[PDB]
Amino acid sequence: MAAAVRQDLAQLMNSSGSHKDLAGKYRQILEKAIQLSGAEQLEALKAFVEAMVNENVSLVISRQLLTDFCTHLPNLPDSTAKEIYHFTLEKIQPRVISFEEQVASIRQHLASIYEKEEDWRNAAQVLVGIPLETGQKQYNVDYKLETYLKIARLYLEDDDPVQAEAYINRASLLQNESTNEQLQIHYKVCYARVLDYRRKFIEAAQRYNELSYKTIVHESERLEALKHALHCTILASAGQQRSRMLATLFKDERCQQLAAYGILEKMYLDR
Amino acid sequence: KRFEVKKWNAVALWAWDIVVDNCAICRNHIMDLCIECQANQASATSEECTVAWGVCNHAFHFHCISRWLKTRQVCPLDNREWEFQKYGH
Amino acid sequence: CGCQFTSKLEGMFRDMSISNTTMDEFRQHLQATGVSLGGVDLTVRVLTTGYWPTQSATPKCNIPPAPRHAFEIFRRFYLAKHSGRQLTLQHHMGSADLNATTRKHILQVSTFQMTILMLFNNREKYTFEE
Ligand SMILES: [Zn+2]
Ligand SMILES: [Zn+2]
Ligand SMILES: [Zn+2]
Repeated sequence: MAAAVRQDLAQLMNSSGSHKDLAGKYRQILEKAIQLSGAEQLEALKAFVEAMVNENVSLVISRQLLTDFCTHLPNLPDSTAKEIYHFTLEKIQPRVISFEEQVASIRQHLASIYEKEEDWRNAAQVLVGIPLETGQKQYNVDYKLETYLKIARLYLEDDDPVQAEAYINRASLLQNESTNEQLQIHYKVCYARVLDYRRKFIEAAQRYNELSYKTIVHESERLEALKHALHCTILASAGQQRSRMLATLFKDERCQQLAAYGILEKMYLDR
Repeated sequence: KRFEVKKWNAVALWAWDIVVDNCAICRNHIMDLCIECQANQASATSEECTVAWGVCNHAFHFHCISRWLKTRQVCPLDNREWEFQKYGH
Repeated sequence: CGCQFTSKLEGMFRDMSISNTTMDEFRQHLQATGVSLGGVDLTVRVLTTGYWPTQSATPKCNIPPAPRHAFEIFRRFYLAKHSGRQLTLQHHMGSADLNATTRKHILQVSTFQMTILMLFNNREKYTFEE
């Protein structure tokens, strides 16, 4: 019954009336399309996307129904609603400058769903497509920080950190503007990870050690961060900086609880 | 329609953005401290190490360019006298 | 006078030369590729922020659909053959020639009333709230 839905959308496009009445009628049509299943639902929603991006339809009518269309989407399982994610993402192009909130929501949803199917490659590329630089829709400093953090973390898992360095780049650009401390803690953990991955084991150990003496970080995470600091210090280039970090790491009693406690103990005491 | 647009003469401004790169004096990065801050000082408490923007739109660490100003003062990427137009990113 | 304050001014008129020279390349693309209804008659301008100061805030208003396609085409072209720099749109600059229609007299709007008249074309009988 997708053809009937498309015919109703075409007839409602040429109809004249108040914005509230048109929005309600379109919302009812959207609900009817959602009630469908299989290819019929997919084609009905595809026609709904085409109608919203159509020039004649008002922007307010378009922006909210796409938002309402996006809200019902996570309810549909991980399958048919994803070929329309690519379809909707490419569909928003003549009016991509008009609104980017719906594009941002779709990309965030698509990246998380790609993250579900152990896919940090495509999830990264999708989330790169966000125009955070614009500033017209002034994404709150946390949101730009959150998005840049997610791309870096996604690029860390598949380990192609040529762009992740360039993405931890713009992340710190907006970082010294933000407010949320937990986001700052999540950033420093990711930044400490980025140093660990590239070649910066000595710098990662410094960042991990600084984060080790925190209070909001979980005690298990604090031990894990210190364990990374100990591993980075051992793997770091053996020099004056590494020796000082080895001396510093010989002070924590939670270093002693770790299995590598003996390793740096033989290391710093000289063997 | 009653009113249709034929001509448009808008002005499109361009700005060099994503200026992340490398403080060429320290050769570490545009940010993330410098050689005089990751190899020299250990405490790094109540410290800063910001960026330093000049009139010629070049960017370096504040620590790196200030120390470079001891002997030479000619912005080694050119022969400009390197006025200090901004600090930080 | 000297260099520091005056050289900024001498770069502003220099960027005006940059605008037309950049459009000379853009005009070459116009000769090669014909543009559709989205792009009938455009003379866009390219300036540098290092000489020309911001007017008030560089606002972020909407764009009429025909200019929407024209700006989209120019932005796509500028991001493909002129990579390494992204453009920022603004409304406190420029003009336009609005052909109205007993004869056909073309109006003139300085990129301020374009949004207001475009909404009127979509639907009349608006107010300050609309
Ligand atoms: Zn430097
Ligand atoms: Zn420094
Ligand atoms: Zn210079």
